[PDB]
Amino acid sequence: QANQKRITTPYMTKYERARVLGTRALQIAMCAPVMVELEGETDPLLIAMKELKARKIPIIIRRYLPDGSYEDWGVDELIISD
Amino acid sequence: MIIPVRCFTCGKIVGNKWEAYLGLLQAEYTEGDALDALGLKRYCCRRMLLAHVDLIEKLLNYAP
Amino acid sequence: DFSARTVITPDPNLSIDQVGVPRSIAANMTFAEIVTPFNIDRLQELVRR
Amino acid sequence: PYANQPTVRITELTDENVKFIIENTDLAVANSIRRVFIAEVPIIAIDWVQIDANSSVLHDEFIAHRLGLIPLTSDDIVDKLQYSRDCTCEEFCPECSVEFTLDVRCNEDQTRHVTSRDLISNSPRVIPVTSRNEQDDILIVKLRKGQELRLRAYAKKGFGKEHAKWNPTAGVAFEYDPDNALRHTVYPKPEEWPKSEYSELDEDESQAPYDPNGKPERFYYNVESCGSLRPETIVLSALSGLKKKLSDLQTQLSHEIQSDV
Amino acid sequence: GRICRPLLIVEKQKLLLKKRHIDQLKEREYNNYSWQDLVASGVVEYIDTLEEETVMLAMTPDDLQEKEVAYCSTYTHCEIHPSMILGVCASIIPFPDHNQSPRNTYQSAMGKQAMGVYITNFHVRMDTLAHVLYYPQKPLVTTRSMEYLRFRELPAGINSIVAIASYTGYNQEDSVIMNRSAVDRGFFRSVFYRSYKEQESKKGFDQEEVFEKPTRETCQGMRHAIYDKLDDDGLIAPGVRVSGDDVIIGKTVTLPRYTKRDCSTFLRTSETGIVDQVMVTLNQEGYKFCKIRVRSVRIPQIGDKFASRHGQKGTCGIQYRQEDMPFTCEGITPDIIINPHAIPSRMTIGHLIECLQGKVSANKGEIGDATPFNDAVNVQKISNLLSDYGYHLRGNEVLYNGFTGRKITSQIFIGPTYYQRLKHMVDDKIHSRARGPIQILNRQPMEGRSRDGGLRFGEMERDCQIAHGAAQFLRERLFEASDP
Amino acid sequence: RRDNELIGQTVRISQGPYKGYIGVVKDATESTARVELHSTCQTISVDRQRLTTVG
Amino acid sequence: VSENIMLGQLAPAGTGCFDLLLDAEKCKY
Amino acid sequence: NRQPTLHKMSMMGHRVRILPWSTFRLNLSVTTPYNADFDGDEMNLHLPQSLETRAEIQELAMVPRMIVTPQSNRPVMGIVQDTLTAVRKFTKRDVFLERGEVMNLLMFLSTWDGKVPQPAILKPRPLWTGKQIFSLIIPGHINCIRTHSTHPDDEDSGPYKHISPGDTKVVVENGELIMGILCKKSLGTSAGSLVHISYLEMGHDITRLFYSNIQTVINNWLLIEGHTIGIGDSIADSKTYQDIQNTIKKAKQDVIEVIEKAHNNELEPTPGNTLRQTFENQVNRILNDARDKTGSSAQKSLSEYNNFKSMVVSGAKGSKINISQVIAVVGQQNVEGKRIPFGFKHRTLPHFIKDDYGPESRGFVENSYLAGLTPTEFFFHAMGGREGLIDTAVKTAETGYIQRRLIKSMESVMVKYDATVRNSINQVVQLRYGEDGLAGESVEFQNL
Amino acid sequence: PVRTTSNDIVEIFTVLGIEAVRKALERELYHVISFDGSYVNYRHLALLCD
Amino acid sequence: MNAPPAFESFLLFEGEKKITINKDTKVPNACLFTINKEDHTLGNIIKSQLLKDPQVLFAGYKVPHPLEHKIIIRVQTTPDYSPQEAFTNAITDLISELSLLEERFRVAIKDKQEG
Amino acid sequence: QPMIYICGECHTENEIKSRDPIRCRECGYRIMYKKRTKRLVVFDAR
Ligand SMILES: [Zn+2]
Ligand SMILES: [Zn+2]
Ligand SMILES: [Zn+2]
Repeated sequence: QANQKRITTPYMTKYERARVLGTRALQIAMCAPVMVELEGETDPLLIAMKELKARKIPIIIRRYLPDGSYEDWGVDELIISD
Repeated sequence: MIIPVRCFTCGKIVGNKWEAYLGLLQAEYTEGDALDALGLKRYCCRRMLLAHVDLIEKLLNYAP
Repeated sequence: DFSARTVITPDPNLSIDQVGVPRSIAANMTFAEIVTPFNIDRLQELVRR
Repeated sequence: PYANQPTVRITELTDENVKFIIENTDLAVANSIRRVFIAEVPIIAIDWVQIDANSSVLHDEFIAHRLGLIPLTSDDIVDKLQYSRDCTCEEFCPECSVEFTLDVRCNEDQTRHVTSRDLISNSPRVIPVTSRNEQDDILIVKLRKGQELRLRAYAKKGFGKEHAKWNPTAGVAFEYDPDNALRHTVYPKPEEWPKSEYSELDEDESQAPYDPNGKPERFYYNVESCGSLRPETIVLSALSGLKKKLSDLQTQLSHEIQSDV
Repeated sequence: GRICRPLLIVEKQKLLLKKRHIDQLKEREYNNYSWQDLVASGVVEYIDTLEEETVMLAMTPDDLQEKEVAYCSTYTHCEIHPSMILGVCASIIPFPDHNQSPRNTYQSAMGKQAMGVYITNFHVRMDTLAHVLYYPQKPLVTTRSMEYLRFRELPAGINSIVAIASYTGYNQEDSVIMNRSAVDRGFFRSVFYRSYKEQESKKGFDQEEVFEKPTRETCQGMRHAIYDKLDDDGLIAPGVRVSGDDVIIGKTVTLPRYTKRDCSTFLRTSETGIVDQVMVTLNQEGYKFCKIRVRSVRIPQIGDKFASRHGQKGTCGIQYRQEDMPFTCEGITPDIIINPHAIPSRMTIGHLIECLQGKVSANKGEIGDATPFNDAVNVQKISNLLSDYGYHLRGNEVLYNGFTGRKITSQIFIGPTYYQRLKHMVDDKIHSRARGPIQILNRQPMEGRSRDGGLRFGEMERDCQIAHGAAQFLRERLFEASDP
Repeated sequence: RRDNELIGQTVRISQGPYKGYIGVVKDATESTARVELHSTCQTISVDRQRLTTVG
Repeated sequence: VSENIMLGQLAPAGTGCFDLLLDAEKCKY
Repeated sequence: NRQPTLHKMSMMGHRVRILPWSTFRLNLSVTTPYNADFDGDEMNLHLPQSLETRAEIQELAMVPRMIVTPQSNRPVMGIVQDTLTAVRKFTKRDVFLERGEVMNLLMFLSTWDGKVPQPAILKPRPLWTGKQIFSLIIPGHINCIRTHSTHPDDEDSGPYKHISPGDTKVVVENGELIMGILCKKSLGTSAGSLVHISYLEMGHDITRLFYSNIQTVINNWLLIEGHTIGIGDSIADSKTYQDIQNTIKKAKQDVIEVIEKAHNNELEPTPGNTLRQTFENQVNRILNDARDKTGSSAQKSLSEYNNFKSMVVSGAKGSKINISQVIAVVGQQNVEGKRIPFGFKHRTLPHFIKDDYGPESRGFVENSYLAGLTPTEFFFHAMGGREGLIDTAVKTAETGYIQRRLIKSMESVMVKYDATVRNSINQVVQLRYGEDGLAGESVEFQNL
Repeated sequence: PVRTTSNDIVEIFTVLGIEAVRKALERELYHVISFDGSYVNYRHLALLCD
Repeated sequence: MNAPPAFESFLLFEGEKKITINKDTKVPNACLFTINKEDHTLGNIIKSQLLKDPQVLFAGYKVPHPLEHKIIIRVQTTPDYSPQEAFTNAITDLISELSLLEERFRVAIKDKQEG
Repeated sequence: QPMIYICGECHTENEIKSRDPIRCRECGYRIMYKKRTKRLVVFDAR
């Protein structure tokens, strides 16, 4: 699929947000590098959540289409609503 | 099966009132007058003496 | 696994998102928490406990 | 920005109950005093039993729990004894406990009433209320020919918050504002309600007029004692207990103010 | 198999049960004049359902008198008492004609689950499950039928000073607040008796079982539990404290940890009882047979179910001490506090009238007659009788907040009501599991608390998580937490 | 850290809040033991220093 | 979803209707 | 979770709070989604063992995020029994709090900036009003308009529409309860309530706090006010009883007249109905009118202090019908939508004559639950109750089988990434979900 | 011939067709759910009928 | 199974402080006194005694949960005064009031017994 | 081995050993009860 013309919604779905926080929390729990500041954050959930609010999560969401194609949308390109 | 020691509500001793209560009833006293003579004014203690069933007396009919 | 069941009770002192779990059920059920330099201390104390 | 100057007027004093009135004090102080009479007044009661033999129709826990509820004379002994938690002895020493004993066996054909009279204590000052030299003796259990009950109990010092057996009161009739002048209650049909014993109104009236500048004063009390502590000793021990709690709290407070720096 | 019932025969317009009969029936223990002699006198007749179609009944003798408008004027039979249409569990209900019918049905189903003294000889019977109440009491508000049901002799409840009010909100949605101080004085306290049976089988010389204190050096299937409580004979002695996972019967079977394996009987989990007695005898096959009755005192706590005689069921929401509970002008704190929201929807007016008649009976020194159909007792007469003892005629009473002492603006309704404790306790229902045993056919968790089984994540739950879109949770529950 | 000598013995708690409560040690450890209180139906963990064996 | 559930696989529902990939262009601690 | 799991809210995410006793303690507002009462109900608890699942539940199934349901675009959890009866008696116009009581209530507010509001009455004594504290309970600057259960229809037309005498016409402006009495219509599970608007304007966390605040504060005030129920609330003056007895005596006389007409062939059938059906319809009409007239008379006799009225007005539990049955008259008992049938040979019971279509013979319970039912009325009432138990015990199988059939037929149908709705076969069922591509949570009723 | 309808969805499908039975089915479901005063979002009834 | 010990309501556990003072950041001159192993018996008397001090703008108490045995007391004062000082004076005032009430009760008892 | 059991009616401490038939040597009753243990069984009066 041509990345110049992505027809999916520009907002991040509640499910995409759930899986992003979950996988990123797992990564942080496995001693992965952190992108943002950690003033008083240790619980991987709170760290992944602050990273989402900061928009500094290094994950790409591969939205599969029914036809078989896919669109790779990065966490920085999507608009967080909640 | 035996008369409690204290009244569940207030805490007044009633364990020493059962035998006296029966001793008054056999003396042709009414249950109300008997409860008044024992000093049970609150309906909670009167509940304890008027609603009790001496089941232990039947348990002693069985050999030990 | 990692489930439980018991009778419920009202508790107006808890938020709508809170649940009062007894200490027995909480003691028998566990959660596999990964070790990190941020929790190595707490998890250590809990292991020795 | 200071305390009040309360007064007292006792209207009845007996060996069973005391009726007094407190004026010029806040409702909080009067209620806390009422709560202390039931939950924070130390008293002696059985808290440890060792059944050596029990052939009766009542199981052991039934007898132990019964024995705990027996009131013991604790007028001058409770101030001298100490709590087992703070005592530096072990087992059950004479400074933190009072040993009791019971040894009864029904040899005759007639039913033997095991009463509180059979509870033999090592201290003559701490004895069952009914045994104090009318009132009959408390009934522990009835025995049939051939049955036995033998144990060795220990009494301890405690208060109502730990267990109701440590409650020296048999009812605390706390009342304030008999005539509903403050309108704290709203009787939908005031004519249908009876008059309190402390009410001062004509029968043609139902309740006193509303008083906007009124405050709760003239709290009435009726402390009926179980028998362990004299009715007056409960009040004195209560005020002393609440004053000790506030003194200790003030100490911990000063320790926290100072610990700041 | 023809179900029938007795009825009083009726002449032209009068009954045949004259006063000379009641006179002879009063001296029934002296002149031996019983029901048989009453039937033989042609005064009572057994009428079946098929004969009732051809019979014209009269509910009471009042219907036989001359009225301004004659309804029937040709009666042929009369009912002894209309309350006899009720059964056993429904006859115990006071004022059942004042409650919604479903409620009376739910009570008839709860009366069978209420604790008490199921039989007088309970110390000799070694039943597998038995609940005995410490202080049973006869109901202050009773029906005249209980005298025949022997409920006075074997009651199943305690008269409680209940207050219908909202106190802190811990009694909402069919819940109740109990007095911790009352509970400390033995209010609704009970004991749970459980009997464990076992026998040694001598089926053949190949392998034979025997009761004997097991030993680590010779026994094969010995759990991590200690067997020191067991006597030499393997059986345990009375008066010993036994907890869950402990052994009470030491049985070993000879092998074909050598030449013998441990076949001991352990206690159910979460019991923590004391052995009441132990018995040893011989079964039909002449083999040794033992029964062990464990005793466990059950103190009423949060979660235990309580119910009155009107379908007002609920669990103890919280236990407040006597200092924290409300009180009247006099030191009368309510033993139980129920939420008034359970009264309007269910319309259990009998609960309110019982609570009234109990207050009158306790202050008057009698036992309230709550016979269902009795025109001689209504709410007005009970109200008038209550006003004579210095109480509000409608049962209400001024209460004082136990936390601040301030009066409560709304005069609360309070009085004695006969409540019942149900065998459905929380200790027998609490369950948890975390990596426990599994079945053999499928490597999935077991079924039941007795087997440390897991909870069932049924299809309806799968559907719910599908709606949430929670694929990871649904996967962890159906694959990683069940049978990976 | 498993004191097999203490396990199964009857002990009397000589200090702390549970003073006076006797019980059987279900599980022992170098520091704290699990005593099955005879009086109540609750197993508690108590420092071995407070415990005192009976008989 | 019933098939993937029977196989214990991530059902194509909600959080299962897409896949996540790591971004090497942003992994710059 | 709680079984049977009917809707998606029957499995919500909760935060753990460890406490001593052995019961699962729940908030009272979260008991409505589960349809759970504390009469011994049991509810399961599943603990996720992974951070992914933990975050997933924390973002998809938590209680705050599940307040509003797409089933009917309205909140499923709302205020409950005590907090709803007390909030009704708290927001009234005649509720005044002193400085001590106010400080006691404000202490139970988590969303409080610590500034005490200037009381609505500064002299002769400083007094705050219930609405003045509820204004602090309400978060943000939401705006709402509702109507109390007792709001008359002839008020929004005539004068005083904006200054209600009965304190109806709830009006919240800038997050302040300007006026109105709150009830189920303003705080319950209805659409457009203060909760629904709180979940729409404010987030879910803010609504969570709004729920907790209402429960805590109102229960702590109810601790002062108090609520009860007794015989005094079920009794009516002698005048009301006389009006009820006269109404029933007239209804029974009219039915006797209808019976005399049909017995003398002076009654004609209605178009599309049989003579018997016409007679039964007329009788049922007479009895229903008597029940409604007596019920209205009982409702008019209740005082403002009556607790039954206090339950029905706030809608916490019960309805006017229940009051009518407890005070005035229970009514006619119906079996299969019809009166008590002739179980015996042309008779309902052997105590009645043959061919007696009167009210007492066919099951008219002319007595109230307080006055006590007669033996026949009790048996007939037992019939009326048993039909409800049978239905409640039989519908569970048929409805559960229907729920299963509906799920298995639509379990794979989902909204794909191209906004269209497709099944497992990739076939298209709807080009856009609901023909508009919108979720059922954020939508709400409006007016064109 | 415009407003005359029926509750028998079989006759509707046999006389008017599949889009007509689609609408008739939605009207019947809405009538069943709204008779007791309840309400369900149209997107659910539509998803079922489709 | 889970019945908490009765002594757990009044005895302080090893290492747990009886009172903790936390400065409130929402408004100035405010503090929160978290007292452990206490109930409404002290919270109400201290609240009432604090309300009588005109230099105290706010005085309230609450129990976070009835099962817990802790209490939180909030005190707000004028800038020239201090909440710790108010809580200290309030305790001192209650002590003086109870001391006085005790002496007047002993006197009343003596007068009643002697008649 | 040394079991001073009790009889249902005759209540005699016959020393019934293992590998024997349960039978009261004094009256022949077949049902036997054990005697209360010698362990120190305490009870908190609460
Ligand atoms: Zn009493
Ligand atoms: Zn000592
Ligand atoms: Zn023998």
